[PDB]
Amino acid sequence: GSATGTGLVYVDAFTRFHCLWDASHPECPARVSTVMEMLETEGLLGRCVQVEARAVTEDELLLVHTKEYVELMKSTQNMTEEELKTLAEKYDSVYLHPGFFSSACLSVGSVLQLVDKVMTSQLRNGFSINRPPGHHAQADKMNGFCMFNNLAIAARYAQKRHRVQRVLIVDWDVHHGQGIQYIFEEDPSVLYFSVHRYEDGSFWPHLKESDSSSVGSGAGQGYNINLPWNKVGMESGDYITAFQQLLLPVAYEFQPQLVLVAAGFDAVIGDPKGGMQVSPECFSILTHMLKGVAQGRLVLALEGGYNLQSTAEGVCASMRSLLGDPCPHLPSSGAPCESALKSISKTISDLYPFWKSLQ
Ligand SMILES: CC(C)[C@H](C(=O)Nc1ccc(C(=O)NO)cc1)c1ccccc1
Ligand SMILES: [K+]
Ligand SMILES: [K+]
Ligand SMILES: [Zn+2]
Repeated sequence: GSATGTGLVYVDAFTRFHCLWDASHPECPARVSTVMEMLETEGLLGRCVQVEARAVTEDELLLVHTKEYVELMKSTQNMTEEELKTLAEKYDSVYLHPGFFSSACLSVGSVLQLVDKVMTSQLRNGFSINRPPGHHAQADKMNGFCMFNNLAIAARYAQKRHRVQRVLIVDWDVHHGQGIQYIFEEDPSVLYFSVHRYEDGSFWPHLKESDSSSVGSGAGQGYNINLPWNKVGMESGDYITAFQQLLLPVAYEFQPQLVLVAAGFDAVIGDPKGGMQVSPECFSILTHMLKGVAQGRLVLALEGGYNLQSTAEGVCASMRSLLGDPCPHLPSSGAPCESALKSISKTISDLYPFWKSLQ
C-alpha cells in the first residue's frame, strides 16, 4: 500500500512473554492475538498496509530512558525466574519474563516504523498492535505492566528524526499515563492529554499528580492536561463531550504536526479493571475527532484493555475510522452525566489561563 493507506504493525514476538508466576495475570498474549483475529474476521486486516516492526536501538531508547536502566532491562533476558521476580518486585505492578525485553524493543520500534511512514506521506495513519504497553514506563523504572515508554520515545523520535516541532499525545486508556506526563512535564513542544479513572486517588496509580491541577511546569506550564473521572460507569457521551469541549479546541490552538494516541481499551464496557461503560463503537468517533489536525497524521499504539472481546472490538472500531469508513450512529445519548461535566468544567478551570480557546 501507499500514501492514502492505514498501516498496521504486528509480530508474533508480541505473544512471546507472559507472567510465569500468575496464570491469571491480565496482561497476557491473548490480548494481541485476539485483536488480530478479529481484525481478520471483520475484513479490516486485509484493508491495511502491513508494516514491518523493527527493534528499537539503544540511542532511540536513550531519547527517554537512562543508560543504566536500559542496560538493566537488557540483562533481564539472561535472568532466572527467581531473579526476574526479585527485580520485578522492585517496581510497582510489573512482571518480567526472559522474552520481555525483546518484545518491548519491538513494541517501541513498531511505533517508530509507523511514525516514519506517516511523516513521509507513505501512509495516512496507522495502528501498532503491540505489547508490552508503554505509557506508565519512566526514565529509569518499569511501572504498570510497562518497560519502555513507546509513545514518549516515538514523540521525541518524531522531533529528532523528522524535525517535528509540536506533538500531541492523546491518552484514552482508563489509567493515567504518568510516565508520559513526567517525561514531558517541562516541555511545551509535546502536549499531553489524559482522560482516566481517578476516584479522588482511590484508583491506581493513586497519584495526586493525576488530578487536573497538574498542568505542567516551567516552559511546559499549560501543556499537560488531565481529565480525572471521579465516578465509575462513564459512557460514550462523557468521552465525546470531553473531546468536544476541551481536547479539540486546545488541539486546534496547539496545531500539532503529529498526533500519537495511547490507545488503551480498558474504558470499554466489560473490561475487568476499568469500571467504565464506553461502547467499542465510541472509539470510531473519538478516532474520527482526532483526524482533522496534523494533516491527519495519526498513529495509535495499543496500551491497556483486558477483556479480550471488548479490546478487540475497540481496536476494530478505531481502525474503521482510520480507514475512512463513515462513523456509526451511537445509540447512547451524547449528553454527559453530572459527574463527567463536573470533571470537565474543573479541568477547563485549571487550564483556561493557558489556552485562549478555553476562555
Ligand atoms: C494490584 C493491582 C492494582 C494491579 C493492577 O491493576 N495494575 C495495573 C496497572 C496498569 C494497567 C493499565 O492498563 N495501564 O494502562 C492495568 C492494571 C495488578 C497487578 C497484577 C495483576 C492484577 C492486578
Ligand atoms: K489515560
Ligand atoms: K507537556
Ligand atoms: Zn490502562
